[PDB]
Parts: sequence; structure tokens; C-alpha cells
Amino acid sequence: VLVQDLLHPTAASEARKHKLKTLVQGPRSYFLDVKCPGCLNITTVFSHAQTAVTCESCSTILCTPTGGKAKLSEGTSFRRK
Amino acid sequence: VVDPFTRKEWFDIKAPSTFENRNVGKTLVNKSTGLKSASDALKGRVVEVCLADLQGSEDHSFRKIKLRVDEVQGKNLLTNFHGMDFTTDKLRSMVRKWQTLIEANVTVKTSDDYVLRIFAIAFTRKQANQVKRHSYAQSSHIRAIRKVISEILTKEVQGSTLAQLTSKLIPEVINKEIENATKDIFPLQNIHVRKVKLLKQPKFDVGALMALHG
Amino acid sequence: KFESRKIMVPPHRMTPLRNSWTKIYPPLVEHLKLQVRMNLKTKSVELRTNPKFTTDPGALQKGADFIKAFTLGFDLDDSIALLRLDDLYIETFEVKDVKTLTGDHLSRAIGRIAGKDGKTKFAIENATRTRIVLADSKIHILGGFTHIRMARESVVSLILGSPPGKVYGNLRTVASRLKER
Amino acid sequence: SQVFGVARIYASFNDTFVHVTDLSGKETIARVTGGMKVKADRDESSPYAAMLAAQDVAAKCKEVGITAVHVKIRATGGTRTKTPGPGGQAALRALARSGLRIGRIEDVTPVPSDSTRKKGGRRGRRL
Amino acid sequence: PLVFKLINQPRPPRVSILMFQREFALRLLARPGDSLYCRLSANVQMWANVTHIMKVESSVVRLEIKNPRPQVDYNEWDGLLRIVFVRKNRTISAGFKSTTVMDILEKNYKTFLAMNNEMVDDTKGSMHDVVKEKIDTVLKETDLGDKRAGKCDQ
RNA sequence: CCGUAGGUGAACCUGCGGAAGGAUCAUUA
RNA sequence: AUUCAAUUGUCAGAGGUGAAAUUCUUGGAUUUAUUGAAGACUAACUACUGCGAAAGCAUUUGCCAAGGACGUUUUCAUUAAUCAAGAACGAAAGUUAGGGGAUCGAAGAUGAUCAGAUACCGUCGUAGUCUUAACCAUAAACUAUGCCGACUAGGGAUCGGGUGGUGUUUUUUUAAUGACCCACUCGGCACCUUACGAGAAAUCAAAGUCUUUGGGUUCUGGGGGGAGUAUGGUCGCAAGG
Ligand SMILES: [Mg+2]
Ligand SMILES: [Mg+2]
Ligand SMILES: [Mg+2]
Ligand SMILES: [Mg+2]
Ligand SMILES: [Zn+2]
Repeated sequence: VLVQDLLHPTAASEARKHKLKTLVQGPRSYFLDVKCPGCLNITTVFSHAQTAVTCESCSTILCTPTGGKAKLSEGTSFRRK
Repeated sequence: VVDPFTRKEWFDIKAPSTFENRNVGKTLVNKSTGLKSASDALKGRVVEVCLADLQGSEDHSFRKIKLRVDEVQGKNLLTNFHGMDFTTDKLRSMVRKWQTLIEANVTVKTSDDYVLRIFAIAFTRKQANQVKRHSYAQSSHIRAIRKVISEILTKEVQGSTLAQLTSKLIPEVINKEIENATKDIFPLQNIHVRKVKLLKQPKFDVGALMALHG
Repeated sequence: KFESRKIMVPPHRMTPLRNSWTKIYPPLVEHLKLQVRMNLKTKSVELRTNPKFTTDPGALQKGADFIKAFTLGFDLDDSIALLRLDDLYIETFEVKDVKTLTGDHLSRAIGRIAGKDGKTKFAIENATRTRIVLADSKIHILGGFTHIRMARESVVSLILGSPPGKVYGNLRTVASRLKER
Repeated sequence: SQVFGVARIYASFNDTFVHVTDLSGKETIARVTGGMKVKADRDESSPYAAMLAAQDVAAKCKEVGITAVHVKIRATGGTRTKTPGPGGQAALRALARSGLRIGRIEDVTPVPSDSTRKKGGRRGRRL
Repeated sequence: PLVFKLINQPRPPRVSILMFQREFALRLLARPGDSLYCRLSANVQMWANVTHIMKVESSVVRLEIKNPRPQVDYNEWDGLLRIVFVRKNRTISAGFKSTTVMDILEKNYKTFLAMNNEMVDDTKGSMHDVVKEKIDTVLKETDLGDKRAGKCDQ
């Protein structure tokens, strides 16, 4: 371990470490585009959404705050970004 | 000078009709001169026997059962339920140095107007896949299991009377209800109610006790 | 005219039970003429007798005493001494019963009864005709009353925190008028 | 078949009690101390006194006719020790040796949940 | 009790020459503001005139019983100085209501009122009366109570 | 030994709470 | 559990002991059994550990506010780090005035004994131990190691949180979780090997990055006694700091 690249690490081992200990600090979060089937509309929800986000028309709790990640509703589709 | 063995009179006790082997125990009274004094002498007598010897099973299944005498039938004695316990060496072997012990207690009034106290003990298992040399539980887990044991014990003793309590003590139905009702919370092992106290005795009946004998 | 006793198997000693059980049972079955049945599931050993055995009622108590001895850490040569003699009995005692100790005080008391390479333990088995097994909080000494009584005086010297040199001096004093008589 | 007795062995450091009655503690049948069987004060709790005392208890139980017996053994309990002394063990050896039938052997020692202060103080009590 | 044997005998002698231990000789010659002060200091200092000669460790001390003996009863004075000298560092009010001191003192008081025939009330001391509070009233009535045992004189 | 309190003492003992600046053998997972 | 009270049975002891001895037992002692009352205490589960600034903290349940850690494609933008003065807490024992006072128990009352292996032993036992209101401010208050910040080794673990698994188990019919396993990840309690380096050495992931001597800051020591003494000041009812 006398010599190794601190400029170009291998990307398998690079996102393997902590959120704040990378070479440039990046989040490990994402955004979820959720479709409840009852009203059929796009709602962009944070992956660690820490509040009870309802839908704007139906009173369906899309996600509940459970610690790290917000668990999505059952029978409900999602997409990245 | 005078020998009490010349004076004393050999008596006999019998179980109620809940249990199988009725023919257990042979008691003794110093004097048969005062029959009221003999009756009050046998009223406070509490006979502790093993449950397995009371049930005739050859394996001594570590449960002592202690029984109170009430009524006289011609040198034969009616005996009533008073309480249950284990042997102390069972508790000495039974406590493990690498698991979490749960004690649950509930204050009980029964359907037949008894006042009772039930102490149940639960534990933490190893699963079949463990690597950990110790299996402790968090305090909210322990509070949840103690809530569940209090609810199961409370509804179980409220839905039944003394004969059904004795009839559910012997085949371990209560801890089976614990095992499948707490399997959603934590894996639990070696569950038994340890010890049974009577606290209040009601107004004294006659026909219910011979119905328990019948 | 059968008789069976029930006894408990510790978890810490069931692996030397299955290691040296082949040396455990045939001396008592041959010389002492008993019957043994296991229950490996329920940690129980069935010591039973039969009218087809010899009439000896006290050796059933002796056999329960051998398995009570083996319950508490004891090897097989002390079982041979318990076979041959009758004055030899068993004892437990607690560290907290002499002095209220906690944690590292308990550890230093266990170190004082143990010693460097078990040498004060060696000095207390050889000079007193006693045999020493240390538990976590239990002390165990076999033997007769004149032997175990001076073992009591030594161990309540030592667990009180007296230095082991005074233990050695008092030990050879009581051993000196032990073998003198 | 037979009649079982309810036996008590109380094992202090300085005597032994072999004390038996029938069921539920009705009226005491045999009653010995360590002091009555050997008049030497150094030998109150000797196993010789224990076996001779339990032999006399066994003779009392034989003349009243009780053959089976159930025994529990104990120490003082409480702030003092938990398991019985060897005088109780020699008493067990004597009652098994006597030819009397034995029913059950357990350890009803009165065990505290949480004790009070013992009679030694901070430093210690034994020598 | 070494000086008690020569403090109350009939026909008291002329002088008293004797050797004792030196620290008791400090107790017979102790000032009232000392930690060496005791009950026996008061006992000699108004029943037996005493001074130190011939230091020997041991000490010689010389005693003389006052032939005009002052009319003080030894039993009550000895008992009160005992129950305020055992609690030397404590005060005097709460020290009397102890556990069994607060039985024997009103036993002494009931024998003290046996020839007085004072009516013992149902008020009797747990709130404001003779087992609890009139003791505090009569120690307020004298030079004691708040001034400790290492400050009160004869 | 330390802290506190007390009887004292030619030294010193005792009550309560701490520390090792004091020596882990054997056994098992 | 202990102590005491009531009821119960029975007969020469119980108690304590290097040893004996005192104590109380025909009004039946110790002990056995049925109850009751009191106050402390929270064993075994208990470590391969947890929390709190420290002292300290182990029954269950409810309420009251607080705290660490983690998650955060939230919010403020230097608001920070260390600390004379000053302030809060501070084990045990002690002090005032109350309640309680079961056990233990410095004082005291009592017995002893018999030898220079030797008084540790016993029995009553007051204070106290427990709590409330207010003081007191000391300990071997110890990791005998100031606090913040960066770097210089890994790995077996574990506690709290999080991420992922066509991983396991729990079935009801597949899930969901709960528990378990694996690969991590922060943040704690600890372990084992080294030596690059330190030290006088024992030993040390800090006691290293210090003669190649400077990241910021607070306190203390200058041979051993005299002596935490004299004296002055200061707080405290005092003991005392
Ligand atoms: Mg030093
Ligand atoms: Mg300052
Ligand atoms: Mg200091
Ligand atoms: Mg100097
Ligand atoms: Zn919707």
C-alpha cells in the first residue's frame, strides 16, 4: 500500500465507502416518481421523505417516515429521478 | 410419660376430580376428642406434592403442587387447590447466563370470584442460523412481550374458572398460546407460568367443592 | 423394589461427559452394580436399581453423590477416592458470603484463591488432602471434616484478602500438626 | 401402597436437625439435635452424630411404621449460605443406608429475592 | 470507674496518691472547650479537687474529696451527662428522642411525677407535649440545647 | 491504604463508602 | 428474605465459637405449619455489556421534560476551541429540624478465656443506616493519563442507527414485517499482534508525529523534611474546607 491512486479510485470501491468520505462528497439519495393507481398522476417524492406526504387529490399516504428511507405504499409503482 | 403414638389417629386425604390419581397422601391428627378442634386443625393444612406423582407419570416433571384441606368425610378428607410452584433446583438450572429473562406479572380477579396472582417467565432463543454467542433483546422488545403476556394471561384467566385453569395448566396450552402469539415479536423458549398464589378466599361454599370432588 | 433418582447435567460439563463417559460408567456398573440411563435431551441421568441387583441401599446415595460430584467440576480420581472411602463429602460456598465484593474485587479474590499458575491452589490440595475446583463465584472442596475444616480456615483467610504468604505459613503450621498426629 | 413422610434436614455449621412429620406439617413425629447424641461440644455437627441421630430418627419412623419418606434439605438461607453442609449429606447417607424408602429429594432453602445486610460488617465475618 | 471507686465512699481519706494511665489523667484535667473533655472531668471538677504531680507512659495524679460535698444527686446528673456525652458532637434537642432513650427518659419522668401526681394528657408528646416538645421547652429554659457538650459549664 | 466518624492509645481498634498502589489455576464455547 | 406478633405440634436443648463461656428455654426454647405487620432491598438473569458531565445508575406500569447516535439533493452562516472571576452538581461518613426506625451497628453495657499461632468472638445495642426541608464540599472522586483538531496499523468482535441481498426462518396462499445470516457503513465500550516511533524501563494507536525540537489553549512541579504546620484572609451552626 505504498502507492495507489487517490485521484482515480475504482468505482466499485468508491461508492462502497461513507457518504462524506468520498473524493467529492456526494449524496446517496434519489427521488421517486410515484404513481398511485387511483388518480394517475406524477408525484415526485424524496427517497428519505421524512413527513407523511399525501397525494394532492386522494388522501392516500404515499410514504411514511421510517428512519433512513421512506417506505412506499403497497401496490404502488415508482421510478428513479 | 404418655406416648402420643398411642393417642394419635391415622387419617387420609383425596384429590379433587380434576386430576387422575386421587389416592395420594395420608395425614394425621393428634386428638379425636374435640372434633371441632380436629376440623380446625385440618382446615389450615396445606399438602405439597409433585404434580407428576399426582399424575402418575414416571418422569418427575419438576412441578410441585400444593393443596389445602377443607372438609371431612369419615377419616377421609376433601382437599382443594391452593397453589403451584417449581422446585428451586429447576430455577437454578433453568436460568442461562447468555439470554434475556422476562418476568411478567398480572393482578387477577377470576370469574369464580377468586383473587389470584400469575407469574410467567419467557426467554430469548437461539435460532437455527445463529453465529452470535449471546442473544439479547432490546428493551422495547421486552416491553412488547410483557404487554403480550399480560394480555394473554388476563383474557385466559377471565374466560375460565378454577377447574379450567387446572385443566389448562397440565397440557401447557397457555404457553403454546404465548409461543404462537409472540412469534411475530421475538423467538421465545422455555415458557411456563412459574407460580400460583391465592390471595382472597370468598364466602365458603359446600356444593361447589363436592362438585369439584365429584 | 426398584428406586430411581433424577439429577441435572450442567451444560459446561456435558462435553467431558461425552468425552470420558466410557471411563465413567463400567467401574460403577461392575464394582458397584447399578443401572444408568441417559436423557441427553432433558439434561437428566437415571440412576436406577433392581432386586436383580445386589441389596445395597447406601450405594445408590453414593452413586447420586458421584454424579453430584461430577456436576460440580470434579474429576475421576476423586471419584475413585469416593468409591474407596466414606468420610469424603462435598461443599459449595460463595465469594459474597465472606465479604461483599464487586467486579474487579471479585476478580482479584478469584485470582487470590487461584494464584500464579495455580500454585496456592496446589499448596492447598497437597498439604490438606483436599481437592480444589474454582467456579465463577463458587468454591468446591472435597474431603473429611478435619481436612476440610482447616481448608475452611485457609480459604476464609484467603478470600478475606490476607496475603498468600501468611496463608502458606498457617498452611504448613496446620499441615505440620496434621501429619504430626 | 406405603406411607410417605415429610422430612426436613437443617444444616448449620454447628449442628444438624433431622426432623420429620407427616403431610402438611400436622404434628412432629421424630425430633433430634446434634447436641443430644454426642455430649462433646466440639462434635455437635459431626457426621458420626449426624448418622447416629438419623439412625435414631429412622428407628422412630420404623416403630411408628412409616417406610417411604420425602425429604427437602436446606441451609439457614437468607444472608447466610444457600446449599446445606456435609452433615446434611451424611444424614442423607444415613437415611438411605437405614433401609427406609425415599420418595423425593429437593432443596427447599428459603432464598431471598433481595437480601438485607449480613452480620459481619464491611470487612468480613469468618476469621 | 477507676476514679469512681474513690469519689463516693464513706469516711473519705486525707490524700490519695496513685499511678494511672496518662490519658485518663488528661481527662480529669481537661478544659471544657476540649475534645479531651468528658463526663468524668465534670465529676472531678465539682466533686474531687485534682492536680497533676510526678509525671512518669503513666501519670501520678492527686485527689481530694471535698468534705463539704455539694448537694447534687449523682444519679440524675450522671445520667444526663452520659446521654449528652455519648452524643458529644451532636446537639441536645433531637438526641433525646432517640428510640429507647425516648422510653427510659419518660419512665424516669413518670417515676419523677409518681410523688407529684401530674396528669399525663392525651396530648403527650408527638406534636406539642412532654415526650417530644416540653423537653425542648425546658432545654430552652436553661443554658443547654443549642450550646453543645464541649461548651456547657457546671 | 484513602475519605469521614467514634472509643481511645505505650501502641491502636471499630462503623460506612471507595482503590489495587494485590497473584487467573483448571474447565468450556 | 430478615425481625416481631397471633395460632399450631413436640420434647432437652438452642446460641455461638482455635476452643469453651455467657444469652433463654415446662409460662414448651430452636425448629415445623397457617396468617399478619414493619421498613430497607432490587440476587440469580449480569457480561464477551448500556446510559449519564461526574458522583452514580438494575422490579413492573403510567406521566413529565431531557440526551447521545444515525438518516437528511432540510435550516443559520463563523455563531468556534480552551478557560482566572463567578456559578450548578458532587459517593460515603458528618450537621440542623421532622417522619420512620425491619436488618446492620463505631459509643456504652456485658461476658470471657488461655496462651504467648492469638484476640479477631458473643449478646443487647444508642447514634446512624431510610425519607423530607436545609447544610456540609472531602475520597485510592483512578483510565493514578487536561480539552479541542489532523495524520500514522490491521483484524475478531460487540452495543445504537442506516444501506443492500432473485439470503434464511417465521405461513396463510404468496407477501408484509419480527428474528437470524452475509457485505458494508458511521458513532461508543473493550481486545490481540507488532514498531515505523516513544520511554529509564515496565510498557504505549497514544505515553507516537520532540535536538530534524513550534496545530490552539487551561492548570500544576523545581532535592527531602520542617508542614498542609505557624499566621493572615475567606465560607460554614460546628466538625471543618
Ligand atoms: Mg507512590
Ligand atoms: Mg477557577
Ligand atoms: Mg482533593
Ligand atoms: Mg523544598
Ligand atoms: Zn393519488
